[PDB]
Amino acid sequence: IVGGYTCEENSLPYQVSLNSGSHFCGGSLISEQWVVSAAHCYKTRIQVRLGEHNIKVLEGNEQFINAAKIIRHPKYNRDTLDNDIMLIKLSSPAVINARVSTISLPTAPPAAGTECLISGWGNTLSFGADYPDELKCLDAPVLTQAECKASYPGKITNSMFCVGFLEGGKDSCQRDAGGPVVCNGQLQGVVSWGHGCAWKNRPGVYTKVYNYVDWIKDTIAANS
Amino acid sequence: ACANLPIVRGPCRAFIQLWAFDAVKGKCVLFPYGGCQGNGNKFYSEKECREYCG
Ligand SMILES: [Ca+2]
Repeated sequence: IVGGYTCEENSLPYQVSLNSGSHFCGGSLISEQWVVSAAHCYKTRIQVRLGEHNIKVLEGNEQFINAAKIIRHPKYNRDTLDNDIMLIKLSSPAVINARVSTISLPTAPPAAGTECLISGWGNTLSFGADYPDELKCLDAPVLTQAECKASYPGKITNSMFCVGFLEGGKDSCQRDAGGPVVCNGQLQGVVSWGHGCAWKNRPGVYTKVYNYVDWIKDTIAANS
Repeated sequence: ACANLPIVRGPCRAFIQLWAFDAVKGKCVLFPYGGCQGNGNKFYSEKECREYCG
Protein backbone atom coordinates (compact mmCIF):
# COMPACT_ATOMS: atom_id res chain seq x y z
CA ILE A 1 0.00 0.00 0.00
CA VAL A 2 1.44 3.36 -1.06
CA GLY A 3 0.47 6.58 0.66
CA GLY A 4 -1.64 5.00 3.44
CA TYR A 5 -1.22 4.48 7.17
CA THR A 6 -0.60 1.68 9.54
CA CYS A 7 -3.91 0.10 10.61
CA GLU A 8 -4.77 -0.14 14.33
CA GLU A 9 -3.81 -3.54 15.52
CA ASN A 10 -6.46 -6.11 14.67
CA SER A 11 -9.04 -3.65 13.49
CA LEU A 12 -9.36 -5.45 10.14
CA PRO A 13 -9.88 -8.96 11.51
CA TYR A 14 -10.97 -10.20 8.05
CA GLN A 15 -7.52 -9.49 6.50
CA VAL A 16 -5.28 -12.52 6.07
CA SER A 17 -1.80 -13.05 4.91
CA LEU A 18 -1.01 -15.88 2.55
CA ASN A 19 2.38 -17.42 3.23
CA SER A 20 4.51 -20.06 1.42
CA GLY A 21 7.45 -19.41 3.63
CA SER A 22 7.13 -15.65 3.40
CA HIS A 23 4.18 -13.44 2.87
CA PHE A 24 3.24 -13.18 -0.83
CA CYS A 25 -0.38 -12.09 -1.06
CA GLY A 26 -3.42 -10.97 0.88
CA GLY A 27 -6.89 -12.42 1.31
CA SER A 28 -10.25 -11.93 3.08
CA LEU A 29 -11.96 -14.29 5.52
CA ILE A 30 -15.58 -14.76 4.32
CA SER A 31 -16.68 -17.67 6.42
CA GLU A 32 -15.04 -19.82 9.05
CA GLN A 33 -13.39 -22.04 6.52
CA TRP A 34 -13.19 -19.96 3.36
CA VAL A 35 -10.99 -17.14 2.12
CA VAL A 36 -11.18 -15.09 -1.05
CA SER A 37 -8.08 -13.97 -2.84
CA ALA A 38 -6.82 -13.40 -6.42
CA ALA A 39 -6.34 -16.21 -8.95
CA HIS A 40 -2.91 -15.04 -9.79
CA CYS A 41 -1.85 -15.52 -6.14
CA TYR A 42 -2.24 -19.29 -6.90
CA LYS A 43 0.42 -21.63 -5.51
CA THR A 44 0.22 -25.31 -4.82
CA ARG A 45 0.73 -25.04 -1.10
CA ILE A 46 -0.34 -22.03 0.89
CA GLN A 47 -0.64 -21.26 4.65
CA VAL A 48 -3.24 -18.80 5.74
CA ARG A 49 -2.28 -16.54 8.61
CA LEU A 50 -5.07 -14.87 10.52
CA GLY A 51 -5.00 -12.28 13.24
CA GLU A 52 -1.76 -10.89 11.89
CA HIS A 53 -0.58 -7.42 12.35
CA ASN A 54 3.17 -7.51 12.16
CA ILE A 55 4.03 -10.41 9.92
CA LYS A 56 7.61 -10.59 11.09
CA VAL A 57 6.91 -10.82 14.83
CA LEU A 58 5.17 -13.68 16.65
CA GLU A 59 2.60 -11.70 18.72
CA GLY A 60 0.92 -14.90 20.11
CA ASN A 61 -2.61 -14.39 18.71
CA GLU A 62 -2.14 -15.38 15.10
CA GLN A 63 -3.77 -18.49 13.72
CA PHE A 64 -1.69 -20.41 11.20
CA ILE A 65 -3.85 -22.67 9.04
CA ASN A 66 -2.96 -24.60 5.88
CA ALA A 67 -5.18 -24.38 2.75
CA ALA A 68 -6.86 -27.66 2.07
CA LYS A 69 -8.23 -26.61 -1.33
CA ILE A 70 -7.14 -23.87 -3.60
CA ILE A 71 -9.65 -23.16 -6.30
CA ARG A 72 -9.04 -20.68 -9.02
CA HIS A 73 -11.99 -19.27 -10.94
CA PRO A 74 -12.48 -21.80 -13.77
CA LYS A 75 -12.67 -18.89 -16.25
CA TYR A 76 -9.58 -17.03 -15.09
CA ASN A 77 -7.85 -15.82 -18.22
CA ARG A 78 -4.05 -15.46 -18.09
CA ASP A 79 -3.98 -13.24 -21.11
CA THR A 80 -6.51 -10.56 -20.17
CA LEU A 81 -6.79 -11.15 -16.34
CA ASP A 82 -10.54 -11.54 -16.58
CA ASN A 83 -12.07 -13.28 -13.53
CA ASP A 84 -9.01 -12.82 -11.26
CA ILE A 85 -10.54 -14.38 -8.16
CA MET A 86 -9.78 -17.53 -6.13
CA LEU A 87 -11.18 -19.27 -3.09
CA ILE A 88 -9.23 -21.09 -0.46
CA LYS A 89 -10.62 -23.58 1.96
CA LEU A 90 -8.97 -23.89 5.32
CA SER A 91 -7.92 -27.43 6.49
CA SER A 92 -9.57 -26.66 9.76
CA PRO A 93 -11.90 -23.83 10.76
CA ALA A 94 -10.73 -20.49 11.92
CA VAL A 95 -11.58 -19.66 15.51
CA ILE A 96 -13.67 -16.47 15.39
CA ASN A 97 -12.96 -13.82 18.01
CA ALA A 98 -12.22 -10.14 18.44
CA ARG A 99 -9.12 -10.41 16.16
CA VAL A 100 -10.35 -12.86 13.54
CA SER A 101 -13.77 -12.60 11.93
CA THR A 102 -15.52 -12.60 8.53
CA ILE A 103 -16.32 -9.81 6.12
CA SER A 104 -19.72 -9.88 4.49
CA LEU A 105 -20.07 -10.46 0.80
CA PRO A 106 -21.68 -7.57 -1.12
CA THR A 107 -25.36 -7.05 -2.13
CA ALA A 108 -24.87 -4.58 -5.03
CA PRO A 109 -21.93 -3.37 -7.06
CA PRO A 110 -20.45 -0.31 -5.45
CA ALA A 111 -21.27 3.14 -6.64
CA ALA A 112 -18.67 5.55 -8.04
CA GLY A 113 -17.60 7.94 -5.27
CA THR A 114 -18.06 5.41 -2.45
CA GLU A 115 -15.09 5.63 0.04
CA CYS A 116 -13.49 2.26 0.55
CA LEU A 117 -10.80 0.79 2.67
CA ILE A 118 -7.91 -1.10 1.11
CA SER A 119 -5.27 -2.93 3.07
CA GLY A 120 -2.29 -5.19 3.16
CA TRP A 121 1.44 -5.75 3.52
CA GLY A 122 2.59 -4.64 0.07
CA ASN A 123 5.21 -2.17 -1.02
CA THR A 124 4.97 1.43 0.24
CA LEU A 125 6.99 3.12 -2.61
CA SER A 126 6.05 4.12 -6.12
CA PHE A 127 9.82 3.94 -6.94
CA GLY A 128 12.10 1.47 -5.21
CA ALA A 129 11.05 -1.07 -2.60
CA ASP A 130 10.08 -0.80 1.08
CA TYR A 131 8.02 -3.68 2.36
CA PRO A 132 6.38 -3.00 5.72
CA ASP A 133 6.29 -5.23 8.82
CA GLU A 134 2.78 -3.95 9.91
CA LEU A 135 -0.49 -3.93 8.08
CA LYS A 136 -1.23 -0.86 6.01
CA CYS A 137 -4.53 0.69 5.15
CA LEU A 138 -5.74 3.27 2.73
CA ASP A 139 -8.95 5.19 2.18
CA ALA A 140 -9.81 5.48 -1.45
CA PRO A 141 -12.87 6.11 -3.68
CA VAL A 142 -14.27 3.93 -6.35
CA LEU A 143 -13.78 5.54 -9.77
CA THR A 144 -16.28 5.64 -12.67
CA GLN A 145 -16.06 2.96 -15.40
CA ALA A 146 -15.23 5.81 -17.78
CA GLU A 147 -12.16 7.00 -15.82
CA CYS A 148 -11.13 3.39 -15.37
CA LYS A 149 -11.28 2.55 -19.12
CA ALA A 150 -9.61 5.82 -20.08
CA SER A 151 -6.78 4.96 -17.73
CA TYR A 152 -6.29 1.46 -19.26
CA PRO A 153 -7.73 1.63 -22.78
CA GLY A 154 -8.76 -1.71 -24.07
CA LYS A 155 -7.90 -3.71 -20.88
CA ILE A 156 -10.76 -3.26 -18.45
CA THR A 157 -13.03 -6.30 -18.69
CA ASN A 158 -16.38 -6.78 -17.01
CA SER A 159 -14.81 -8.34 -13.96
CA MET A 160 -12.78 -5.22 -13.17
CA PHE A 161 -13.10 -1.76 -11.64
CA CYS A 162 -10.72 0.88 -10.48
CA VAL A 163 -10.25 2.39 -7.06
CA GLY A 164 -7.93 5.16 -6.17
CA PHE A 165 -6.79 8.65 -7.05
CA LEU A 166 -6.04 9.78 -10.61
CA GLU A 167 -3.46 12.27 -9.36
CA GLY A 168 -1.46 9.21 -8.12
CA GLY A 169 0.38 8.86 -4.78
CA LYS A 170 -2.03 6.37 -3.19
CA ASP A 171 -2.72 2.81 -4.36
CA SER A 172 -2.18 -0.84 -3.56
CA CYS A 173 1.02 -2.45 -4.77
CA GLN A 174 3.02 -5.67 -5.07
CA ARG A 175 2.32 -8.08 -2.21
CA ASP A 176 -1.16 -6.60 -1.73
CA ALA A 177 -2.76 -8.77 -4.44
CA GLY A 178 -5.59 -10.85 -3.16
CA GLY A 179 -6.39 -8.44 -0.35
CA PRO A 180 -9.70 -6.73 0.34
CA VAL A 181 -11.44 -3.52 -0.75
CA VAL A 182 -14.18 -3.01 1.79
CA CYS A 183 -16.97 -0.48 1.24
CA ASN A 184 -19.69 0.02 3.82
CA GLY A 185 -19.28 -3.23 5.68
CA GLN A 186 -18.87 -5.32 2.55
CA LEU A 187 -16.15 -6.96 0.48
CA GLN A 188 -16.41 -5.23 -2.83
CA GLY A 189 -13.03 -5.85 -4.38
CA VAL A 190 -9.90 -7.89 -4.68
CA VAL A 191 -6.49 -6.37 -5.32
CA SER A 192 -5.47 -7.37 -8.85
CA TRP A 193 -3.22 -5.21 -11.01
CA GLY A 194 -1.98 -1.90 -12.31
CA HIS A 195 0.74 -0.12 -14.21
CA GLY A 196 3.20 0.63 -11.56
CA CYS A 197 1.78 1.59 -8.13
CA ALA A 198 0.39 5.00 -7.38
CA TRP A 199 1.44 6.49 -10.64
CA LYS A 200 -0.54 9.34 -11.95
CA ASN A 201 -3.41 8.17 -14.15
CA ARG A 202 -2.78 4.58 -13.29
CA PRO A 203 -5.15 3.68 -10.59
CA GLY A 204 -5.33 0.17 -9.15
CA VAL A 205 -7.62 -2.24 -10.83
CA TYR A 206 -9.62 -4.65 -8.75
CA THR A 207 -11.79 -7.72 -9.29
CA LYS A 208 -15.54 -7.06 -8.71
CA VAL A 209 -16.52 -9.40 -5.96
CA TYR A 210 -20.28 -8.81 -6.45
CA ASN A 211 -20.15 -10.62 -9.78
CA TYR A 212 -18.90 -13.88 -8.13
CA VAL A 213 -21.38 -14.10 -5.25
CA ASP A 214 -23.30 -17.08 -6.75
CA TRP A 215 -20.02 -18.80 -7.75
CA ILE A 216 -18.75 -18.41 -4.21
CA LYS A 217 -21.99 -19.87 -2.74
CA ASP A 218 -21.87 -22.77 -5.21
CA THR A 219 -18.24 -23.57 -4.67
CA ILE A 220 -18.71 -23.51 -0.86
CA ALA A 221 -21.78 -25.80 -1.19
CA ALA A 222 -19.94 -28.20 -3.52
CA ASN A 223 -16.84 -28.58 -1.34
CA SER A 224 -18.39 -29.12 2.11
CA ALA B 1 18.56 -19.53 -26.27
CA CYS B 2 17.85 -16.95 -23.45
CA ALA B 3 20.11 -14.16 -24.57
CA ASN B 4 17.26 -12.21 -26.11
CA LEU B 5 14.72 -12.07 -23.35
CA PRO B 6 14.32 -9.47 -20.69
CA ILE B 7 13.12 -10.29 -17.14
CA VAL B 8 9.48 -9.18 -16.90
CA ARG B 9 7.73 -8.60 -13.54
CA GLY B 10 4.40 -7.77 -15.15
CA PRO B 11 1.55 -5.63 -13.79
CA CYS B 12 0.00 -8.02 -11.23
CA ARG B 13 0.48 -7.47 -7.56
CA ALA B 14 1.46 -10.79 -6.10
CA PHE B 15 5.01 -11.91 -5.17
CA ILE B 16 5.68 -15.20 -6.85
CA GLN B 17 9.40 -15.55 -6.58
CA LEU B 18 10.98 -17.23 -9.68
CA TRP B 19 14.09 -17.75 -11.76
CA ALA B 20 15.03 -15.99 -14.92
CA PHE B 21 18.02 -15.50 -17.14
CA ASP B 22 19.67 -12.16 -16.67
CA ALA B 23 21.24 -11.60 -20.09
CA VAL B 24 23.74 -8.90 -18.98
CA LYS B 25 25.09 -10.91 -16.04
CA GLY B 26 25.11 -14.18 -18.00
CA LYS B 27 23.33 -16.29 -15.23
CA CYS B 28 20.06 -17.48 -13.77
CA VAL B 29 18.76 -15.19 -10.98
CA LEU B 30 15.84 -14.86 -8.53
CA PHE B 31 13.26 -12.28 -9.42
CA PRO B 32 9.84 -11.11 -8.17
CA TYR B 33 7.15 -12.06 -10.60
CA GLY B 34 3.85 -10.22 -10.08
CA GLY B 35 1.98 -13.39 -11.11
CA CYS B 36 0.71 -12.54 -14.59
CA GLN B 37 1.66 -11.71 -18.22
CA GLY B 38 5.24 -12.72 -18.04
CA ASN B 39 7.34 -13.94 -20.90
CA GLY B 40 9.05 -17.32 -21.38
CA ASN B 41 12.06 -16.23 -19.35
CA LYS B 42 10.79 -17.61 -16.03
CA PHE B 43 11.26 -20.93 -14.32
CA TYR B 44 10.33 -22.61 -11.01
CA SER B 45 13.96 -23.59 -10.15
CA GLU B 46 17.54 -22.60 -10.84
CA LYS B 47 17.94 -26.09 -12.29
CA GLU B 48 15.06 -25.70 -14.78
CA CYS B 49 16.44 -22.28 -15.91
CA ARG B 50 20.10 -23.46 -16.38
CA GLU B 51 18.88 -26.40 -18.47
CA TYR B 52 16.64 -24.35 -20.72
CA CYS B 53 19.36 -21.69 -21.16
CA GLY B 54 22.80 -23.61 -21.18
CA1 LIG C 1 2.64 -11.36 13.78
